[PDB]
Amino acid sequence: FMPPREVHVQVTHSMPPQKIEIFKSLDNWAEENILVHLKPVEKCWQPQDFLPDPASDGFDEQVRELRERAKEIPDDYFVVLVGDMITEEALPTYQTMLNTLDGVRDETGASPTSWAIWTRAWTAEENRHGDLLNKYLYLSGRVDMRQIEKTIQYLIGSGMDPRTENSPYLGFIYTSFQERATFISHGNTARQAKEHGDIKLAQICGTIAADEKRHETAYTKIVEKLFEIDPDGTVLAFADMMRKKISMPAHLMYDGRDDNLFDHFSAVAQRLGVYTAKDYADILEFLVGRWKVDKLTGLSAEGQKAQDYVCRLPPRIRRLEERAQGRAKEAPTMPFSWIFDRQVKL
Amino acid sequence: FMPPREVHVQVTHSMPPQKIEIFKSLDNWAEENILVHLKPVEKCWQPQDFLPDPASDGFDEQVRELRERAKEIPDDYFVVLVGDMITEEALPTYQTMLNTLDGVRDETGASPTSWAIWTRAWTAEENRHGDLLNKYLYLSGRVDMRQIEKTIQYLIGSGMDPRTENSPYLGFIYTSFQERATFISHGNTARQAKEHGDIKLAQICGTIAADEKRHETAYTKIVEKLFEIDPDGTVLAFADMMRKKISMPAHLMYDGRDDNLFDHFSAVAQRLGVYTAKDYADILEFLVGRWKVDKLTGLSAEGQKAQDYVCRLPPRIRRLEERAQGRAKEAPTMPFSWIFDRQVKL
Ligand SMILES: [Fe+3]
Ligand SMILES: [Fe+3]
Ligand SMILES: [Fe+3]
Ligand SMILES: [Fe+3]
Repeated sequence: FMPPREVHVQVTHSMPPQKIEIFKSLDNWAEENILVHLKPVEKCWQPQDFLPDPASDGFDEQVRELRERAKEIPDDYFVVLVGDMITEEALPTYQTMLNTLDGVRDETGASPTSWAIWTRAWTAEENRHGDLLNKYLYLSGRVDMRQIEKTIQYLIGSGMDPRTENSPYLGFIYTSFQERATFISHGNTARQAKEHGDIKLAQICGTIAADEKRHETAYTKIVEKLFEIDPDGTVLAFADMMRKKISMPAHLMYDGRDDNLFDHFSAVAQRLGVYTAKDYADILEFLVGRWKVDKLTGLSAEGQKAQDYVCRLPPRIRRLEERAQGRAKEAPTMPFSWIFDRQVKL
Repeated sequence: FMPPREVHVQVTHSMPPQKIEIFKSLDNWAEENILVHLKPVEKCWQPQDFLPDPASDGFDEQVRELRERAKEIPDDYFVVLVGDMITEEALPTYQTMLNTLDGVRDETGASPTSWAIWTRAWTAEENRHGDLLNKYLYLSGRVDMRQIEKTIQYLIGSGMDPRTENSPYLGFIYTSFQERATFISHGNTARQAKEHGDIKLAQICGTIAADEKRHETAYTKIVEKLFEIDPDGTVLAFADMMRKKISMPAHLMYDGRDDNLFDHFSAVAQRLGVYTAKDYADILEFLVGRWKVDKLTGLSAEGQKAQDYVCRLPPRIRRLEERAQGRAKEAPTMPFSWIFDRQVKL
């Protein structure tokens, strides 16, 4: 019962240690530009806002209506929803991620630096995403919570190496990409629910998506400033991450049965148009235009090579990674322990 | 709406940086002695084992029996249970905690060192504690989930400084203490539930308690070996933590209404005999005998002073911190947002 492992060599602290000073200098700047993208706790939605209310007389009927609706939502979509929920639930790993980063790490667990305040508060916001989807999937009766909980335990135990090498450059590019990815992901399931006429479930996915849009805005703004101060290193960091390919946070998924669980879950999300290879290319393309990589000047030869590589990649990937004649048609049906080994098309 | 902050100066990296080598050397030893205290994932219980089963025909009646029982469990006890659950849910902070420690930190998020494997797997085990208590409290109808979720968001945002100063010495003493504390805590609520005749809730707290006992065993064994290799530094580290006083992980608790929420929750736990000042002294006394501090020899003058201080403290605290004539009697009743501002004796 061995979960999959990272296949790449672990590289640590690739950012020159003096460049830490940059992020220490940017402390006040982060307070003024990044922290403002967090919603104050009093103003935030909570999972309870979107679930049957167990302290109301309407509890039983609300749970019943939730379940009646869940019967008309196909297994395909539950697999995706479950995979999205499990990814959210591995949260501890993601706080650890941010806290591996050299200039921005929380050194005590309650550090008053803007970066540490961001990290803690961002985590606190993400925590509600798992909570809400958890209780929704639980109440639905459509999924195998024991197997899902098992997957979650494996996933936190496996952790993840995003290949950011303790560099806030690589790291903040990585989270920029991921935040947009989950925005699209959750946004698509929201839109699809709004179409089976499940408004309450659309509200669940929509509210989570809107959190992710704020996070994306914040992280792209950090990288924006890194392109301002250090155009060379940031382009070289952007390019590095592209060459490696952005590996997803939950790629070591394992449920004790399926040795390729991430690929299989991803295939369903692909087929349903929740999150696709096309989406991957669209995100890279968006970040190129967002950070105005095309518009950068005064770069090193190595920087120019990196700049050119980044701008070329999305149309290249949009091609190279389009020819899914194999994946779309032939695709077999396979059991997912997350739904009691009921089967869905891959 | 400001949550409480840490009142003490943040001190970082007080362990001499060469002493990191000790923990790197102990990698194989940790694999052989510490890692063995983790239960393999297939063998672990999951929250679903202890909750109404939403994929069975018995769901509705199981949820109903849970709620009928919960009506007979007093508000006092729910306040404590809720505070215990919130403490568990702040989990990300505690993984961050372990990953501040100099010789034992996970440098990538998926490091194959024994320490990093411990940290990830321990986290994965703790994650089920919050999950289980969350869904239990949610289904009960007895508590205000929105205000609880709010408190959790503040708590993760606030984080915590356990004053371990990046030292695995201070840190592994700290977790040894906390693990025992939660064992007693969850164990006492188990025992009390077994007495209102709520066997299913007793099972919930009991299974969590039993996890904590394994964690305590593992952490006391690490400190045991630190006393073997470095008797001087370990006694100086033990004494340092005692002088500071062990501050609890959830001490910055805030729900947007009560500026002394931890004190108030703690008072209820004290009054109910769930976790007391006497428990605090008993734990220190246990760890003194467990690590055989009395039996240590060949120490520095500074070491001897620290050794003597540690042995003296528990009887001293058992006295000094017994005279709770004020707390026991006079104690007022106060609202807790966690139970819709219904009131309980402090
Ligand atoms: Fe999220
Ligand atoms: Fe996000
Ligand atoms: Fe726990
Ligand atoms: Fe524990």
